[PDB]
Amino acid sequence: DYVLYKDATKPVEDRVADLLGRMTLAEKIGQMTQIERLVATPDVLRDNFIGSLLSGGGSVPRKGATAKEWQDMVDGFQKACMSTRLGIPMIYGIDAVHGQNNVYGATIFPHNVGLGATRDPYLVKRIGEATALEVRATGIQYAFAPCIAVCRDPRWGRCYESYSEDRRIVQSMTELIPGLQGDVPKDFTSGMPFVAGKNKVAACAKHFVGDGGTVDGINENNTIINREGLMNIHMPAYKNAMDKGVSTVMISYSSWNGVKMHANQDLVTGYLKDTLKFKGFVISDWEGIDRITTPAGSDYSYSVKASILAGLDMIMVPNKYQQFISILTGHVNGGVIPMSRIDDAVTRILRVKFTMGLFENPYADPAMAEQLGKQEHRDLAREAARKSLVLLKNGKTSTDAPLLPLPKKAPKILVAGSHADNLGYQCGGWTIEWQGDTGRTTVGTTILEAVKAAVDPSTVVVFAENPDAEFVKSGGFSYAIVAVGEHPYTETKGDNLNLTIPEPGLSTVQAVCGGVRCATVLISGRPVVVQPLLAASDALVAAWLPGSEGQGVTDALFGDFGFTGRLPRTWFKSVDQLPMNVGDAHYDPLFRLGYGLTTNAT
Ligand SMILES: *[C@@H]1O[C@H](CO)[C@@H](O[C@@H]2O[C@H](CO)[C@@H](O[C@@H]3O[C@H](CO[C@H]4O[C@H](CO)[C@@H](O)[C@H](O)[C@@H]4O[C@@H]4O[C@H](CO)[C@@H](O)[C@H](O)[C@H]4NC(C)=O)[C@@H](O)[C@H](O)[C@@H]3O[C@@H]3OC[C@@H](O)[C@H](O)[C@H]3O)[C@H](O)[C@H]2NC(C)=O)[C@H](O[C@@H]2O[C@@H](C)[C@@H](O)[C@@H](O)[C@@H]2O)[C@H]1NC(C)=O
Ligand SMILES: *[C@@H]1O[C@H](CO)[C@@H](O[C@@H]2O[C@H](CO)[C@@H](O[C@@H]3O[C@H](CO)[C@@H](O)[C@H](O)[C@@H]3O[C@@H]3OC[C@@H](O)[C@H](O)[C@H]3O)[C@H](O)[C@H]2NC(C)=O)[C@H](O[C@@H]2O[C@@H](C)[C@@H](O)[C@@H](O)[C@@H]2O)[C@H]1NC(C)=O
Ligand SMILES: *[C@@H]1O[C@H](CO)[C@@H](O[C@@H]2O[C@H](CO)[C@@H](O[C@@H]3O[C@H](CO)[C@@H](O)[C@H](O)[C@@H]3O)[C@H](O)[C@H]2NC(C)=O)[C@H](O)[C@H]1NC(C)=O
Ligand SMILES: OC[C@@H]1[C@@H](O)[C@H](O)[C@@H](O)c2nc(CNc3ccccc3)cn21
Repeated sequence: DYVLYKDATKPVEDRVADLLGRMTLAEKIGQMTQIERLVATPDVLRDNFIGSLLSGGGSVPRKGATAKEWQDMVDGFQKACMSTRLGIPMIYGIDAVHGQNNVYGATIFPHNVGLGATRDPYLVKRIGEATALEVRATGIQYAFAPCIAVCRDPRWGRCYESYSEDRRIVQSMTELIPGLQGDVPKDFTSGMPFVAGKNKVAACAKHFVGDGGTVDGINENNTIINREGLMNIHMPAYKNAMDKGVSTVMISYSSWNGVKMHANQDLVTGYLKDTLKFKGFVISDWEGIDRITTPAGSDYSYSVKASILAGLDMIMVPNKYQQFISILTGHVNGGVIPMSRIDDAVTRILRVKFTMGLFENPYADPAMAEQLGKQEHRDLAREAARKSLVLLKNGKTSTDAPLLPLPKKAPKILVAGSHADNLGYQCGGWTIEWQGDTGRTTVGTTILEAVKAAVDPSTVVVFAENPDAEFVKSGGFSYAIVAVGEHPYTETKGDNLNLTIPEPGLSTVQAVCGGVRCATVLISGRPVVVQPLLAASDALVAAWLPGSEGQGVTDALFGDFGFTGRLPRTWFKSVDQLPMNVGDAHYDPLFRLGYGLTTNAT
């Protein structure tokens, strides 16, 4: 017989309907199952008809693996999936959230908070375009990005993953989506999924909804706000995402007024699917369904029932697939979950797969391997890092000479601080490892390396990680650049009620700035207690988490370009003010949202 779903010339909806009508319950539930590469084998993928795989943070084939190694791994998994009766290709997902960040040698872009500081949606679109290429360089077809959380309290460990506390800025930055996926056609229906083809990736608007609204910024906690507030702060960017054809949406671990997002039928089905007319697939977060219950995982049968009935389509299991499949099959066999619900979930998963061309190009393109870490992409990351920088102070007092820009020619200069020569620190979380890491973890340029690359050949550059006051005072330095701040963190590990930088940080700044005029570069995922740093410093720059391209920092420090970044968040006076956002009745910032000093290029 002619087999319609295998015919590339046929309309997506026709191909979807034709395939679905041929599938067994096992094949259907298989599609709904996403597993870690760590538990995947060819036999597992074939025998369970698995629909998707992912790499969680740090889930890599080998340390330092090449783009070709990634492609071969993904293709090996694909070969097993394509060998099933129906030959439905799997989709492979990864957190490419500031470049293809799990991958050695991948360009690492500034994290979202810094991108918000640029107020440049086209820049962010271009980052999406570069990121898609580097993801496809590794054979991967699906990025879990953008995070369109609106972080309302910087005590949250994921505040750096939010473009802004201002939903309007977050909405503007949804341009990442057509960068990753390609621009939607003129004739496009909001809520339909879209991916242009094999050189683009499926995107994921996350985490639905109100992940940035939790009490005290406690990660995965309760967002207590009325529907009006939910709809005017936390929801708007999802509509923009719909308009731009985002292929998938990931559900939040958080709760809204005490109801777990992973169990919320009203919002997932009633709003996202039925009101926004989202036609892509809805994916859980990692063990998200497990965490519906307290303790987590204490009634997995309930978890499966609650999440599938709420309207989730694909479950990021990610390990215990046999149990997931067994429980879901049982619920269907028992009449507890209707076939219509399974058919809806599979319709959505297949729609995204057919739409993106997965059935036509299930395997990697070896010619794309060379896209990884391309200099053109690094030049883009360098531009972004520079544009993200916010100048908070430039001259110890209002009558002082402006410190920045600094001269490239001077007899001797000092570069200092825990963050001056630490690539892992300047990248932050979601870089090589889930939580990020310390030291030379990938290919890049540290602040020290950037300084050495920028200055006149006659200028002697001295590095001291934590020099004492006497070393600085007696050193014969013209000026110092001192870089300090937060260590890398991700999710709950980043939750922080005090928001003061680790030591030595302030002590180093005080020692250096006490001995010579100094420019302090603050590396952080968020505003942190800054008055003491300000007091010691002649100039201070909030550099956020600028990524692999340290020359973005020096491009502004030495005046090749002027400072243009503006705060995308309120800078508080103290943590006891929190939460405190622009528009609040009590608004007493140290620096308001939108604050930023400027310089002109030399
Ligand atoms: C304000 O709140 C902050 C968050 O709540 C808090 O930071 C946390 O402090 C706790 C200690 O109570 C840390 O937990 C421990 O971490 C130890 C190792 O920590 C190092 O390595 C990790 C990465 O693995 C980094 O994230 C850390 O920053 C730290 O880095 C090291 O820091 C040194 C000092 O600056 C550097 O010289 C060094 O180079 C650097 N090394 C690296 C690799 O970067 C573990 O050994 C412990 O076992 C413990 O881990 C916890 O164990 C309990 C378990 O439940 C947790 O899951 C597990 O995390 C925690 O890492 C840290 N969180 C951060 C930084 O994100 C502030 O504490 C201050 O700063 C820290 C760095 C310490 O110096 C504290 O003494 C100090 O008080 C809070 N500040 C205030 C004012 O109270
Ligand atoms: C010395 O520095 C100052 C301060 O940075 C320069 O003036 C700024 O120039 C920017 C670029 O032209 C102006 O930004 C633009 O603003 C308009 C109107 O709002 C807007 O339509 C543009 O899109 C752009 O806004 C940016 O868009 C991209 C975003 O990423 C970014 O956040 C937005 O700012 C900016 O308003 C202006 N600031 C002020 C206070 O005047 C100045 O540049 C010189 O003057 C400006 C007015 C312009 O004629 C430039 O061509 C000119 O060089 C600079 N001086 C020199 C000589 O370099
Ligand atoms: C928002 O965060 C708070 C604070 O973490 C959460 O409350 C906490 O809930 C946990 C269980 O999820 C409690 O810990 C447990 O305690 C029992 C002993 O009674 C122990 O057997 C378990 O091993 C576990 O340690 C904890 O007591 C509780 N903390 C507080 C301060 O109430 C809350 O559930 C979160 N809300 C949401 C919606 O996620
Ligand atoms: O890495 C996959 C997802 C990621 O896309 C989400 O943005 C993020 O919320 C996320 N967190 C985890 C891991 N969470 C976890 C849960 C229970 C135990 C250990 C880790 C996985 N993921």
